[PDB]
Amino acid sequence: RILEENDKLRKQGKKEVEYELVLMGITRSSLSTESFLSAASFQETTRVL
Amino acid sequence: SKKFDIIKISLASPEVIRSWSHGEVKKPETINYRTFKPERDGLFCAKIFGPIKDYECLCGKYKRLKHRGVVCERCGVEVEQAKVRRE
Amino acid sequence: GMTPLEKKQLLTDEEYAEALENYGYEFEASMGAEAIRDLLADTDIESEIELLQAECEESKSTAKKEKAIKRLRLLETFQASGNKPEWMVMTVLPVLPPDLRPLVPIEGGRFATSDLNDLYRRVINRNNRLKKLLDLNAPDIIVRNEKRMLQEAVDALLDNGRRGRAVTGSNKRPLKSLADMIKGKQGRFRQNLLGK
Amino acid sequence: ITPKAEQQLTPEERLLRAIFNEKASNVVDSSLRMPSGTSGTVINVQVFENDKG
Amino acid sequence: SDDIAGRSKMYKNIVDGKLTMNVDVPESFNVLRNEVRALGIDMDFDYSSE
Amino acid sequence: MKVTLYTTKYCPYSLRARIALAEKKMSTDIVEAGDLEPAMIKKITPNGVFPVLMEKDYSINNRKALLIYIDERFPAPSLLPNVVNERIKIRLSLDKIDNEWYPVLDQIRKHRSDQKMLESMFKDLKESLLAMEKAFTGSEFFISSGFTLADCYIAALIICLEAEGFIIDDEYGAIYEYKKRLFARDSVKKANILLKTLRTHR
Amino acid sequence: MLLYTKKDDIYSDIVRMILLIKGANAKIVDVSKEENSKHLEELNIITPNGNIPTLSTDDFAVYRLSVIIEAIEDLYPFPPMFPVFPKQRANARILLEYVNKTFLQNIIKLQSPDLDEKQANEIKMLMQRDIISTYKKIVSEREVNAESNPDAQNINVLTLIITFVFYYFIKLKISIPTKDKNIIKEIKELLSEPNFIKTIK
Amino acid sequence: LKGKTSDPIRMYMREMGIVDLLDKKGETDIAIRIEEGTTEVFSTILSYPIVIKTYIERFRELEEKAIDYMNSENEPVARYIRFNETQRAYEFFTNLEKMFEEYQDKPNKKLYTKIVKEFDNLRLSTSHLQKLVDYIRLPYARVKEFERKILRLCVERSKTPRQEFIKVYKVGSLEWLEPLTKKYKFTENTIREIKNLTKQINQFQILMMMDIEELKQVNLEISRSEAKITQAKKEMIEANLRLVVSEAKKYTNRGLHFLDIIQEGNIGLMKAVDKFDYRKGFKFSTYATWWIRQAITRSIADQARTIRVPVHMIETINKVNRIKRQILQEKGREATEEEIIEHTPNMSKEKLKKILNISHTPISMESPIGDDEDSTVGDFIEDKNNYSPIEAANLENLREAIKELIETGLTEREAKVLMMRFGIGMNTDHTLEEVGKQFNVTRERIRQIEAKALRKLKHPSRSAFLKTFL
DNA sequence: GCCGCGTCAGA
DNA sequence: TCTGACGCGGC
DNA sequence: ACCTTAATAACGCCAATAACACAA
DNA sequence: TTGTGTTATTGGCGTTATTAAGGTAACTTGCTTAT
Ligand SMILES: [Zn+2]
Repeated sequence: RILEENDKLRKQGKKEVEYELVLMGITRSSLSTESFLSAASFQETTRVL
Repeated sequence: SKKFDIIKISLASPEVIRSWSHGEVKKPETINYRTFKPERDGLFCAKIFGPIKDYECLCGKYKRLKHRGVVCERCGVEVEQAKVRRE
Repeated sequence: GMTPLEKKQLLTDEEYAEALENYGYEFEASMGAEAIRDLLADTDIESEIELLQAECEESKSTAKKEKAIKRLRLLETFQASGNKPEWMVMTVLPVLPPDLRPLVPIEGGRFATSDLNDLYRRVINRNNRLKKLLDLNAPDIIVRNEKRMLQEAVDALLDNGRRGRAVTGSNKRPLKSLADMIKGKQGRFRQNLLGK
Repeated sequence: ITPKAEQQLTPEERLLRAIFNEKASNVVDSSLRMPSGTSGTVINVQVFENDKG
Repeated sequence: SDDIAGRSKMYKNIVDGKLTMNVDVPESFNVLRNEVRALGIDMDFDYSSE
Repeated sequence: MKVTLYTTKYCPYSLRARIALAEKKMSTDIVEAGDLEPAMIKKITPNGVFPVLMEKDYSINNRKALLIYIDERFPAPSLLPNVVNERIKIRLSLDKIDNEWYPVLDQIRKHRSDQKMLESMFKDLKESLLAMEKAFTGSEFFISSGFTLADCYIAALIICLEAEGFIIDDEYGAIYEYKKRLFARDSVKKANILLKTLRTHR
Repeated sequence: MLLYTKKDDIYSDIVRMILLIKGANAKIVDVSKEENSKHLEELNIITPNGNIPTLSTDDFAVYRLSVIIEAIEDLYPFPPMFPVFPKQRANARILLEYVNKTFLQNIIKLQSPDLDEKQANEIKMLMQRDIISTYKKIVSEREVNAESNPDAQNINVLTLIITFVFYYFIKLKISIPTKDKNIIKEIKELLSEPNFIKTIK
Repeated sequence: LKGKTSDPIRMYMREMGIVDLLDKKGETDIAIRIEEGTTEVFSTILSYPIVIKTYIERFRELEEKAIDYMNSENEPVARYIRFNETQRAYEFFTNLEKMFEEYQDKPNKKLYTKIVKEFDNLRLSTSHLQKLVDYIRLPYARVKEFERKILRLCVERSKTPRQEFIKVYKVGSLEWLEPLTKKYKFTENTIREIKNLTKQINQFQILMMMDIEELKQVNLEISRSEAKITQAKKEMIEANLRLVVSEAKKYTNRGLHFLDIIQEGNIGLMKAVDKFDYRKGFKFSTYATWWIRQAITRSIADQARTIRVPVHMIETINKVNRIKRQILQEKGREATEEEIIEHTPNMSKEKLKKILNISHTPISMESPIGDDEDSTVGDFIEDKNNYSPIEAANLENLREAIKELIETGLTEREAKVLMMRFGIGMNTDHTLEEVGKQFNVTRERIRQIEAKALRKLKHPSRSAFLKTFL
C-alpha cells in the first residue's frame, strides 16, 4: 500500500500492483512481523535472530 | 540527536571482533589458589578486563589521587573505576 | 583443474587417492572447516545470481523450481548488506566480560562458578594443545582428532544439545550454554526484561 | 568481629579522622541479632568448641 | 529496578525534595547486547537520516 | 594494557618516541607505517602524520604534546626533572629546539640540492655547532642531575644528521663529553646496524 | 616574580587574568611606557626578541605563553587550570594549541598598523567562521571533563581563553555570525564573570 | 562405516585400530631405520666449514659465562650444550679450537676427516642436533626474509612487472636498479633501503660462504633426510595407538573426560618414541608406558580443576588420602591426626592444617535445590562490593557539609590551606613545601595556620554535628 | 507429483 | 500427548 | 607414585631521602 | 619567626620458600555404562 502509492504518481503509476488477501493463523501472523525485537522476544528466538 | 533511535543487527567480521577486544586470553586460568587474586593472562586477567577495586592497581603500588589515568607497570593494571569489568 | 572432476564433488579416501594417482596436482580437495571456508570464499555471486535467475526464468516450479526461489533472496541479501558470506565460519571468537560469569566466593568457604567458565576453560586448553601439536609435527590422525574435539567444544559453548548429547558437569546436569540464556521462560527476554 | 584492610579513605573521611582524632579501626563486627519483628526469650545455648586444641 | 544511576539519583531527589528524573536506559538490555555480542552478531544502537 | 606505535622511516620525532618508549621499560608492537595497504594507511589517519600511537580507546598524533602524554601516562621513571625550576627551564629549552629547527634538517634535505649549496650550508652548521660549544660542559645529559627528555630529544638530531653525511664528534668542537656519554644508554642504542647477528637482529 | 606586559595585546591580558586568578605578586610592568625605558632595555638584555609577555623570577625568564601558563601552574597550586586525567590533559593541550595557532596569530597580525583590505577581510571571515566550532568543542570538552569529577572548584582555563577571544572580537568591531539564543545568552553570562571584571576595566 | 555417527570417539577408534600390531623384529627394524636416518643427516651436516667455528664461538660464550662465576674449584659447570660426553669436555674443546685453526689455515682433506671423527666420538641425541640444523637453517631463513622484503618493497612499485622476475631476481648485485632510472620505481629511499639490505645479504654470505646456492641445496638434502626419518617415526608411532587407550582406562573419571586423556597420552608417547634406542635388546612396550603414564598424570594434575593448583600440593594430597583410607579400613576410627602425622613422610604438622583446607571444588551457580521452594544457588549471591543507594547518600550529605562548614571559617586563608594540604577538588593533595611556595612565604608557620584552623574547627559550634558520620 | 516417517517448537 | 509447519527421502 | 634440579616471586634489611615537627 | 630531631617511605639489596621441568628401558595394545 506504500510502494504502490510510490509509483502511483511519481513516474506515472507504472502499473503498480495486483494482489489478493491471504489468511494466516495468529501465531503465524505474530512471528511474521517486521520488528525483529518483538518477534525475538515472543518465541523461537534462535531462528529469528 | 543525543538519543539513538534505530537498532540494527549484523554479522561480525574478524576485524570487528578484534576491535572489541581489550586484550587476548591465552592460558586457561581464573584465579590463584592460595591467595584469591586474579591470574596473569587467564579468564580474569585484571590487565585485560580491568582492575578490581576502584582507582587502584592490583599490586597496590599506584594507590593515591595523584595518579588516576595512570597505567601501572609492575602489573599491567590500568587505574579506573571497577565498573568496567562488565563492559 | 583440467581434471574432469566437479567442484562440489564429494570424494572418498580411496577415490581421492586414485585422483591423486592419475592427476597428481592441479586440484585440491581438503577436508575440514578450511574446506568449507575456502569454498564459500571462492564463490562469486554475479557468476551465480543471473545464472540461477535464468533457470527460474525457465519457470516450471511445480516441484523443482519450488526450491530455487529462496536462493535468489539469500544471494540478493548478501549482496545488499555488504557482508562477506565466508564470515559465517569464525576464525577468532570473543569472550564475555568476567562480571557476567562471576566466581564470587560464598559461605562455606566455597565458590560459585558459572557454567560458561567451564566451557571457556575447555575450548582454551584444547586450542592450546592443538597449537602445540601443529608445532611438534605429529601424525595427521591425532591432528584430526584435536581439530574435531575443538569444533565440538566450540559448538557446546555456543549452544550444546543442538547436535550431540550435550555435555554435563559432575552433578550430571546439561550445562547452561551461551544461547540457553536468551530463550525460554526462564531465559533473558521474558524473565528480566519484562520481569524486574 | 572480622578484620579488613584497604581503606585509602576519601579526603573528607581523612579530614574528619583528623579533627576528632578519629582512628580508623581495621576490624568490623558481624554479630548475630534477632531479625526485626520478633521477640521472645532464651531457653538453651549450645556451644561447640575447636578440635585438637 | 536496574538503572544504576537512576536508583541513587531518585533516592537522592526524594531525601532532598526536588523534582527531576533521568531514565537513560536499563541494565538488563546492556547485558543482553553483551550476551548477543559474545556471538558473531553485532547488535548496536545507531542513528538514522533516511 | 597493549599499546602499539605506528612509525615511518627517517623521522626525528619517530625516533624520539621510539627512544622514550624504550626507556619507560615497557613493551610495544612497532609497526613500520610503510607496510600497510595505502587505503588502509590513509584510513588510519586521513591526514597522515606517521608517528602517532595506538591504544584501545585513543589515538594521538600532534607531535608537540605526544612525548608529554608519554611522560604522563606511564609515570615509571620520569623524563622530566623533579625540581620545579629545572622543569620550567627545560621546557623553554624544548621550545628553542622546536620553534626554530626547520632549516637544520628540512632545508638541508630538500632545498640544498647543489653540492655547493649543501657544503655552503655545512660550513654554517659547523660554525653554529662551534658557537654552541661555548656552553654546557660535564653535565650528565643536559642541565640536570639525571636523564631527561631533551637527552632523548637531541638523539634525533644525532642519528638523522649522521645519516646526512655529518659525522661530527671531534670534528664538532667541544661537545663530546656527553655526545659519547649518550650512546651508553640501552634505549638510545637503537639507531642502526655471527652468533651476535643471529642473536641480535631477532 | 615579575611580568612584563604591553597594553593592547591579547597574550598579556590573558596572562594577567591568569595571574589575578592567583592574585599573586603581579609586579606588573609595561613596555611602551616611557617611564621605564631603562627596564625595557633590561628586558631586551635578558631575552633575544623582546617578546611580551615574559615571566621573570630570580631563577629564569620565559616566553611563549604556553610555557608561561604551564610554568605558572607548576608554580601555583592555586585552584587550577587543568584536568586530572592524562587523556583529558593532553586533549586540553592540543585544543589550546589549535585555537592559539588558528586565532591568536591572526589577531596579532590584524593588530598591525600596516594592514591591507583583502587580508583583514578574509581573516575576519575565517574567524567568524570557526568561532562557532571552537565554542562548541570547548563546551563539550568542559562537560566531559566535569563528569568524571564533580564539585571540584577547578577552573577550566580554555573557557577563559575563549572569553578573551570573544572579548577582543567585540573590541575590534566584528560580527559573531550566530542565531542561537542559547549561544548568545551563555556568551554574555560568561563575559560577566566577577574576577574577570578585575582587569577589563 | 561413515554413517553420520557424530560422537568423535568412535570416529577415532575406528581408524585407530586399523593398522596391525607389530613384533620386536619390526620394532627394531624401524628403529635402526630411524637411527641410520639420523646418522645420515648428522654426517651430512658437519661437512661445512663455518659450522665448527660457530660451535667454538658458542663455547666461547659459555667460557665467558663461566668466567662470570669466579667474579662471585673447577671449570665453571655448564654442559647444557652436549649430553653424556667437564675437564674432558673442556680439553676436547681446546683441541677442537686449535686443530680447527690449523684446519681453516692449511689443509684440504686430512684434518677435516680428523675433526669429523672426533665429532663421531661425541654424543648428542636430539636437542643439540636440532641446534646445529638450525645453525644452518636460520641463516637461510634470514636471507629469505630479506629477499621477500626487497621483493615486497620494489615489485609492487617497479612498474609492477611481477613476471619479469628472471631479470630482476639476480641477487647480491646492486647493479640492476640503476637502469631503473630509465625504468620505474622512483624509489630513492627504497633505493638506499634495498642497498642496505643487499649489503647485509652479501655480508651474511661473507660470514658464511658463496651465493645462495651454497646453502639452498644443503637445506634441500636436510629436508629429504628429515622426511625419511619423519616417515619412519610416524610408521613407528602409528603401530601402538592401542597401548594408549589400554593404559588410559584406569584414569577415566578423575576429572577429565576420555578424549583429552587420550590426547595427553599420545603426546607422552610421541615424545617417547625418539629417545628409545634399539641398542639395548628390550621391548618398546616396557619403556613407553613410563612416558604414557607421566603425560597422563601430569595433564590430570594440571587441568582437573577450575581453581588451578600446583602439582606438588596435589601429590601430597593424594598421599594424605591413601594414608587416611589405610587407617580407616584398619582401625575403624577416622582421622586422629596424631596418627596421620605419627607415621608420614610429610614432615610437617601445619601444612596439614592447610593442605586439606583447599578441599572443595566450587559448586556451580545453576544447581536447582530439589524442592526447597524451587530456586537455585544462582539467585542468592548478591552484589557486595558496591555502595547501596543508602551507602551512597550518607556521603554527599557529608561531601557537601564540610564544603560549607569551612565557608564560615577563615576569611579565605585557612580555607585555601586546608584544601591544598588535605586535597578537596584538587588533583594531588600538595605538601607543606608546595603551599610554602603558594604564598611566597611561611615555609613553617603554614603548619601553624593549619593547626589554628583545626583548633578553630573542633568547637561544638561546628564539631558535634558532624560527629555522627564516624 | 505424493503415502508414510521424521526432527523442532511450544504445551 | 500433540499439531503442525516443514520437510526431504522412497517410487 | 618418587625424586633431582634450576628458576621465580614473596619476604626481611638497614641506609637514603624527602618530609614533618618542635623548642626559641 | 630559624635551629636541631624524628619519621615514612622507598628503592635497592639479599633469602629462601614455592613452583615448574624432567626422567626411570621385566613385559604389558579397542569403553561404549545404561527410560
Ligand atoms: Zn601495579
